[PDB]
Amino acid sequence: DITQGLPRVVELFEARQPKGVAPISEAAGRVRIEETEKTKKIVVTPDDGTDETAFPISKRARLLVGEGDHVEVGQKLTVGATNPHDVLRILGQRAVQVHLVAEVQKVYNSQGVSIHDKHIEIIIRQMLRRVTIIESGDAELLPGELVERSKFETENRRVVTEGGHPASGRPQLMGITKASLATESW
Repeated sequence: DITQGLPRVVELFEARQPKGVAPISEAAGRVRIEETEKTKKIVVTPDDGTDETAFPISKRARLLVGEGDHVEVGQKLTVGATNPHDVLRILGQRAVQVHLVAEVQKVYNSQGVSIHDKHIEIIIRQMLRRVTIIESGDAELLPGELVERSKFETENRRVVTEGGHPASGRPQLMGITKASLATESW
């Protein structure tokens, strides 16, 4: 099911969706299982009382947490491989950095290969440079366009002075190919 060799590394560095994806909880609280004809669902009720979270999964996948248990904010709900995007969105930048470094180092340590972590950290830093705009504001940035963090910060710094509304963005993780082709030098 899961990739195990060089394809695993290629998948990790391309920020692709893993094969054996294992959904992770979005909010801590209570968990219940809803069995359906030709489909299964996990419903999570947060202690805050906000909206429920529904994770649909297939019959084959083996559950990891029983019904009515207590789940943490970053707790897996199934056996598989966590995807970088969800962990980033739910636990910030440091969590995804640690996750990517550890996952990349496991593959190499399996075959007894030694590499320092600064080499991996350089690439991981190059993968987390740009931010995606979700609020238009009045900073001359359209929603949904990726901008390097430096440009976005200097734009907001100019706007905040002698201006009211900044622009708000969200961190974005992109693979090596998309990051390399989206450069400033044609």
